[PDB]
Amino acid sequence: MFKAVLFDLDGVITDTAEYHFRAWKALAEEIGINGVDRQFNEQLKGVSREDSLQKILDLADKKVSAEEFKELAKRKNDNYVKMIQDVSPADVYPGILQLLKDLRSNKIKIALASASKNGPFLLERMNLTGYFDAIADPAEVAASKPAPDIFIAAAHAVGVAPSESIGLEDSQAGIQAIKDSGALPIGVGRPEDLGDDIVIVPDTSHYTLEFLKEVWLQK
Ligand code: ALF
Ligand SMILES: [Mg+2]
Repeated sequence: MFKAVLFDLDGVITDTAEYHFRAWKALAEEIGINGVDRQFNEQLKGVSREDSLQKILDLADKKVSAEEFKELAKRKNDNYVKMIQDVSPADVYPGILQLLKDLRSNKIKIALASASKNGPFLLERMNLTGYFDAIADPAEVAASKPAPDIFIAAAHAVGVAPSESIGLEDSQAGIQAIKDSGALPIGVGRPEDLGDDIVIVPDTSHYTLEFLKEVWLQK
């Protein structure tokens, strides 16, 4: 049986994406750039903060110094951090708390394998800290998803090899990272985004211990 489950955070445990969207809206409003709506936000999907900022400046063909650029990125992050103070246990996705409990009671290791710089904070706000054996620090990995570094770090932190683990992800790039770590991926979302060579569930309520066992055995 698998010995560990390696969890991505956004789109698996909870959604941060709305707070991000709203942080950018506020920044855009503050600096007087029209066009930062939900539709435009699609183009900020898994895009870095600096690249996202660039797309926003591009809406008004605005040019800035390196220092102004840096300051604007900082302000968006300040907004974001402010907005996430109200994350609560009610923002835990469906199925996830029960999975954590079942994994822990079956002595299966639990690790966070997220690029969120606010991982420990958000887990604490959702009252989930006690279930985690480890959080792989994204500041300490050389390369982000689709590189496997973060999943490898996560597995190692709980005393296992990636090959003894399941990885849970909502992004193609994350799925690819899990593959390359040697862990077994189970995606959540649709095959359009994720690929169709891996097991995928439609939402997180399908992530149960029973289902993960099913998948592990058939592999
Ligand atoms: F929290 Al993620 F890819 F969604 F690191
Ligand atoms: Mg994700």
